[PDB]
Amino acid sequence: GGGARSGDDVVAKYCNACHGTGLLNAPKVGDSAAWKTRADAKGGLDGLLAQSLSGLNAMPPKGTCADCSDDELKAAIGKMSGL
Amino acid sequence: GGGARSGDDVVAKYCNACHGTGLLNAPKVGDSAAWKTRADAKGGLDGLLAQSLSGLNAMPPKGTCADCSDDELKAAIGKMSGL
Ligand code: HEM
Ligand code: HEM
Repeated sequence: GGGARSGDDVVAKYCNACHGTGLLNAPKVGDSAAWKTRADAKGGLDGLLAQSLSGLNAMPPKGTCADCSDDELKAAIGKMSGL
Repeated sequence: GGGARSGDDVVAKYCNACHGTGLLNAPKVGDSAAWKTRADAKGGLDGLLAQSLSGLNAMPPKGTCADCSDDELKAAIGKMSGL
C-alpha cells in the first residue's frame, strides 16, 4: 500500500513468512475479506498498525523489522490487506 | 521441566506450534544442543525466560499464554531445552 520502503519490499522481506502461506493462521495477502472484519474490529487502518506494533498472539510484535517507521508498517498493512 | 501447570501441558498447548516442527527456525524440542548455546549467550535459564517474556523476532513475546506465571514459562523452557 503506501510507501515507506514499500510493503512490497516490507511484505517480502519480513511479512512474507506467515502472511504469504497463511502459516499460523496469518491472514493471507490479497485476502480483502479477512483483513476487513479486522479493521472493523479495531477502527480502521489504525487498529492493525497500533496492533502490529503491540503484536497479537503468534503475530510477533511490530509486524517485525524492529527497524520500520510507523509509515512502513502501514504501507505493508495497506498491501497485505487491500485496505 | 519444572511445574507450573507443566511445560508438558504448556509446551503442548502453546509452545507446540513452532518448537515441535521447527517452524520459523524455532529451536526444536529435546534439541539439547541448540538450546545450550542459547543459555550460554544469555547467562542461563534466565536469558530464555527473561527472553520469552520480551520475545525475539518471530518468537512471539511471553512464550505465549499471556496467562502464564513466570514459573510455568521456565518449566516449559526447562522441558523444550533439556536444560
Ligand atoms: C510485517 C511487518 C507484518 C505486519 C505489518 C503484520 C500485521 C498484521 C496485522 C495488522 C494483523 C491483524 C491483527 C489484528 O487482527 O488486529 C496480523 C495478524 C497476524 N500476523 Fe502479521 N504482520 C506482519 C508479519 C507477520 C509475520 C512475519 C508473522 C509470522 C512470524 C505474522 C503472523 C501473524 C499472525 C499469525 C497473525 C494472526 C494472529 C492472530 O490474529 O491470532 N505476521 N499481522
Ligand atoms: C511457550 C510459552 C514458549 C516458550 C517458553 C518459548 C521460549 C523460547 C526461547 C527461550 C527461545 C530462545 C530465545 C533466545 O535465543 O533467547 C525461543 C525461540 C524461538 N521461539 Fe519460542 N517459546 C515458546 C513458544 C513458541 C511459539 C508458539 C512460537 C511460534 C509462534 C515460537 C517461536 C520461536 C522462534 C521462531 C524462536 C527462534 C526465534 C529466534 O531466536 O530468531 N516459540 N522460544
